[PDB]
Amino acid sequence: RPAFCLEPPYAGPGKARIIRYFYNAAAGAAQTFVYGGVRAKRNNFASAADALAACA
Repeated sequence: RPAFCLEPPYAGPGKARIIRYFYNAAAGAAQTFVYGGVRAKRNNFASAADALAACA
């Protein structure tokens, strides 16, 4: 699986509040976080299914 699957979720500096998914490798599962809308990192998906397609 890609190494970015091991990154923590990055909310970033932005003022948006957008529900996104990340793969929580410690939990072995997709989870939600709130993304600020700017400067997304790779562990940042539209849906739980997308996070698993990349990281399962």
